[PDB]
Amino acid sequence: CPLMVKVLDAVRGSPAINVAVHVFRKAADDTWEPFASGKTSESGELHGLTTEEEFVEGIYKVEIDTKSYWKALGISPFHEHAEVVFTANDSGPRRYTIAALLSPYSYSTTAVVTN
Amino acid sequence: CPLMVKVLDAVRGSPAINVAVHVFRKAADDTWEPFASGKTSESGELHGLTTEEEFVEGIYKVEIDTKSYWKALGISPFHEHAEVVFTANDSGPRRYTIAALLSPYSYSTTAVVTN
Amino acid sequence: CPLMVKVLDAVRGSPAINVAVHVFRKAADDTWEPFASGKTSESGELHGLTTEEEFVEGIYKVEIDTKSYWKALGISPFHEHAEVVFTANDSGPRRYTIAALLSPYSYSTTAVVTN
Amino acid sequence: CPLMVKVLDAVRGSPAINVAVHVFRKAADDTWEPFASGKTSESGELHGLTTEEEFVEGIYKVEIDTKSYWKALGISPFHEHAEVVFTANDSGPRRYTIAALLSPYSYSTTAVVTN
Ligand SMILES: CCc1oc2ccccc2c1C(=O)c1cc(Br)c(O)c(Br)c1
Ligand SMILES: CCc1oc2ccccc2c1C(=O)c1cc(Br)c(O)c(Br)c1
Repeated sequence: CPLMVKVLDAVRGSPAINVAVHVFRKAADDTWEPFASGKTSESGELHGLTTEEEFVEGIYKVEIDTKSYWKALGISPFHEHAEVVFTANDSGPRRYTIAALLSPYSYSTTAVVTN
Repeated sequence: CPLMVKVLDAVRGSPAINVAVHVFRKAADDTWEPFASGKTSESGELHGLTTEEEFVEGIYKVEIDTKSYWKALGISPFHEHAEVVFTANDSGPRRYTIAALLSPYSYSTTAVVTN
Repeated sequence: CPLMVKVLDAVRGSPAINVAVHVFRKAADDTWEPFASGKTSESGELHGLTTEEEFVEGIYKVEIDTKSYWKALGISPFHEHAEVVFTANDSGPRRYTIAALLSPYSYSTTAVVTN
Repeated sequence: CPLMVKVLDAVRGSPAINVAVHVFRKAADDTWEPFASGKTSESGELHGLTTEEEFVEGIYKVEIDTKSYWKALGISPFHEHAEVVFTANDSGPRRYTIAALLSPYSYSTTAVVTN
């Protein structure tokens, strides 16, 4: 709801299905603590990672496990994963879509922030 | 010198070699007239398309023959070609690099304008 | 329904709203004939361009009017527009999403093809 | 020589100049140890990060300080930084270029691996 992840495959022209996504939040002791995780659906989307109540101000890292995605397709990719690090909700609650477009040696990521 | 084209391959993580590139300039009657062409080098670059004397202000189209590139690699592509259409202006910087990053179902293009 | 266009703004992190989109289909006389047009919604999406009945096999060009989008925002962009040229429905009907991500000197486009 | 970083600006259509770049190598205990760093040149490039002798197989992280880059331009950014994580392998080609294309709410990264 407040945080959604969408992943596309630039080789097949398709949603990237069953991609593992791990979200971390930076803690007071400046360490990365686990916040939420899931896998993308048949539409390439991952909903329900968190709630408005739990998604407080902070620095978040969305790690998209691109290497295991490509390896499951029989491809040896370049990157270990795609990491998206950003401050969230510093100006009040927002809704964030973190999108990634994947190729074996390249990826792009963008944020769509609304409300 | 005033206009360079660089093409990269996001699947192989390499320069895109031997890619045909056609440049057109818009004529008075809204027709695309051929201006310059070539094939990318082993570095993925196409130099020597034009000269300062010939590269006047105008609307230019750079067509990158991506479909034939992917077919030569045995890879099934989406686009017929990649087309980059832009106005060249003399008050902005006067070296133009048109770069493209290719995947089978996606491409990105950027302009690097210097000096 | 069979053809959707989605446009995002990489500067604001938002849908690109009210972007003009023109679709052409290559005719027998190898000319570009108008096929459909519209403008993106508040979600950055353009639905209803065509129907299954009208969206026959062919070579299509989706022209996204990026220059007028940026100029309306007070920015002088590099490109005249973004052009996406592809063969559609050659293996039977498909559903096509043509997506574009816009910056003043760069754009990316990808195709999501389903069914 | 074996590792180069290049950073481009998609808003201005220019090299991204004076961008801080930090490279880390994964240690035995899963900690990121500092490996090399620098700032991009006027061409947007960072050369001389390492030598062939020092750049052994391993997992590397390239952190590009995009937030400070956008702040210096008076532009409001989304990401804290851009992070590129990859394994270097000796049997693949042995020159690595890590390239990044930056917008305020989006970035793309690709690897160009040659020789
Ligand atoms: C080796 C990578 C690279 O080499 C260059 C040489 C001259 C000018 C630009 C570049 C360049 C980048 O443009 C680049 C990075 C990404 Br990510 C792209 O999606 C596109 Br398109 C271009
Ligand atoms: C909200 C982001 C989003 O919305 C979609 C709706 C339908 C199909 C694809 C997408 C999509 C993408 O992941 C996307 C991501 C990047 Br990065 C791009 O450069 C481009 Br272009 C598209």
